[PDB]
Amino acid sequence: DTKTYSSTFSGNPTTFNYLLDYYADNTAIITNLVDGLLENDNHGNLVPSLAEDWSVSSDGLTYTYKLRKDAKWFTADGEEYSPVKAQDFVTGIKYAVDNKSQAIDLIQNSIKGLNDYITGADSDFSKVGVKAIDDQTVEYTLARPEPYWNSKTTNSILFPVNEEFLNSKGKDFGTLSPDSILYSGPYLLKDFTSKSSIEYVKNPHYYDHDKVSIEHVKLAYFDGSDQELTIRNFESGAYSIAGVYPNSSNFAKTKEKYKDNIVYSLQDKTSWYFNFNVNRKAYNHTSKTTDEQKKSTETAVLNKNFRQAVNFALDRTAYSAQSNGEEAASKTLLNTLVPPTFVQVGDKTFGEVVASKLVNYGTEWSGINLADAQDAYFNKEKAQAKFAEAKKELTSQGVTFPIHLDVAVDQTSKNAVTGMNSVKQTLESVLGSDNIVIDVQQLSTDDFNNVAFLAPTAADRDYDFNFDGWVGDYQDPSTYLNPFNAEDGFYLKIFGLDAKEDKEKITSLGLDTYTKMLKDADRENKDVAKRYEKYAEAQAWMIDNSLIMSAMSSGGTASVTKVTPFTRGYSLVGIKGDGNNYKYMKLQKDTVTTKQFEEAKSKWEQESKKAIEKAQKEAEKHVK
Amino acid sequence: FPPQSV
Ligand SMILES: [Zn+2]
Ligand SMILES: [Zn+2]
Ligand SMILES: [Zn+2]
Ligand SMILES: [Zn+2]
Ligand SMILES: [Zn+2]
Ligand SMILES: [Zn+2]
Ligand SMILES: [Zn+2]
Ligand SMILES: [Zn+2]
Ligand SMILES: [Zn+2]
Ligand SMILES: [Zn+2]
Ligand SMILES: [Zn+2]
Ligand SMILES: [Zn+2]
Repeated sequence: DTKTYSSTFSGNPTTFNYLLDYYADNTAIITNLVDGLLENDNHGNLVPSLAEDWSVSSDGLTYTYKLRKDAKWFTADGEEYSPVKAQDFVTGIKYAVDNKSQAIDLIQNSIKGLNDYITGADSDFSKVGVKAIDDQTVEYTLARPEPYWNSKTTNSILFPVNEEFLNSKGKDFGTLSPDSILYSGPYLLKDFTSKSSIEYVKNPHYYDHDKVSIEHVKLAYFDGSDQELTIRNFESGAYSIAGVYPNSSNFAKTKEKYKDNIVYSLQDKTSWYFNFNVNRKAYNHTSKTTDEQKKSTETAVLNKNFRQAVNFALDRTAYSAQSNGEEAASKTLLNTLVPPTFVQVGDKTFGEVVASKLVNYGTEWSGINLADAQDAYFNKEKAQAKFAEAKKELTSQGVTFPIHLDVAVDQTSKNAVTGMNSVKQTLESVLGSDNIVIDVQQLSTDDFNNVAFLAPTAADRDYDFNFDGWVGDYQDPSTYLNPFNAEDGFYLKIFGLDAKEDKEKITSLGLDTYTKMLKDADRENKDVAKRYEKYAEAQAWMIDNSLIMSAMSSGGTASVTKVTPFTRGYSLVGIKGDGNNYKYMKLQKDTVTTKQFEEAKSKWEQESKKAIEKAQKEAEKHVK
Repeated sequence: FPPQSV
């Protein structure tokens, strides 16, 4: 019926500890079970959640939230545990900070006194700027004004937690058991079974239950190997939605039956990219047979000309053409970590300012165009010219050619294997097989996670070259650039680098320069455009030095669905505005037509801009 | 934050 959403999930959640872990595989579940202060409407605005009202002081340093009194904690079986109280938000911050939360960078230098508490300069948590004024009133005091602070509250590190429940659970809080957490969101977790099934049930006593349409959400684990019978399960009526893959063995019959139902998503908040390992130590998944090969590859990835040569030879259209259509491949393309229209800088977009900083860095960037839905980088002649310069400097260091680059892939996901094999075919043909060889290491899902995506330390990452992403956490360009800073960036590990042990290689690469540019940008809090311009300079550094090679965004791909379009929560940042938030999602009996979808998108476009204007003006009513 | 399905 319209009350049951049935689909698939492909991630491997590892923990429901929403205060210590902020990997999306986990928070995509948590967002339906735990509410924060605010959430997102279907237009992208921030709207009340647990907080029914809020205020900010004139100096922008004090944010006060009023908790609605019918906000309650429930156990997994649905029984009420306790009303949510403002002290639960103080407990959340202290627990997340005392246990070195993965997401600690979002609050460490923003909440007043928190950095002094973290470093041990002052161990009195009463001096930290989070307080419970009474049971319904929580107050955050900041180190500096942050217009994006309210957007930060849609991340789970800023979610509340009951202190009595946390202390009695102790070590057993936030495991993979539904009984390891308390529930304050629209749904209860009926069942989780790893690599099998997820089931939600609507919470009848949730304060906003009258807005929750879908009563049951059933997700079955999907490897990504049989891209087919998801469409057959959609035909059966077993599934509410099914992706359609043009490179499947039956797309011909699938297209002619669903010709009027195939719809394409929008580009959303995930920024995808390729990156090098510049400090590889683990060598358990490699086609290299000798030290000379390993020494050669290690020196090559540290050469700027080599990285630019690979960057200019990587055809992003071909990589996207393997999963999506050969025509539809260009829809997903993205050339920056910060979306080019994420912010405006005077009369310029962010991407336009980045390109203006980029052209001043070298003639290899003249004419650069970082717009969406097109490949800014691919250029065979500049790739070959860069590699010729790289080849002459690497031979002086005793580097043998061809260079072997390892890239690890999930063997079971056919999209990833064929995509990485297209990068192999492109890079080997543009640069020459006598100059570079791409060795695609097909690993099991567990194995790939053990040595790449979920590798415990930076020295455990077993590759020379990888494909990863990042989701915006708050409304500021720093959210896409801070993760790669060499002081405390959470994603510094993907380069194989550790902030303490690898400081001379960090300086050798110029990552100290990049970190200082971000620190220089972060000090700008009165002139917001100047702040954006200085983050644009840092984005230009990352593009030019080619440790990161931006590729595409999520979304922009094809599917057939029974989900009524543009009803779910929507956001550019946070965990409360993506396709995993079922609260506002609505289902229909008939399959969505391309006519219905494109008309809804047009009106959603109009109504969102009108709604965003009104919410920006209404927000001034809260400055009291 | 780190992405899904990667
Ligand atoms: Zn009841
Ligand atoms: Zn009701
Ligand atoms: Zn039911
Ligand atoms: Zn050896
Ligand atoms: Zn340069
Ligand atoms: Zn030269
Ligand atoms: Zn040598
Ligand atoms: Zn920092
Ligand atoms: Zn200015
Ligand atoms: Zn300027
Ligand atoms: Zn509306
Ligand atoms: Zn208001």
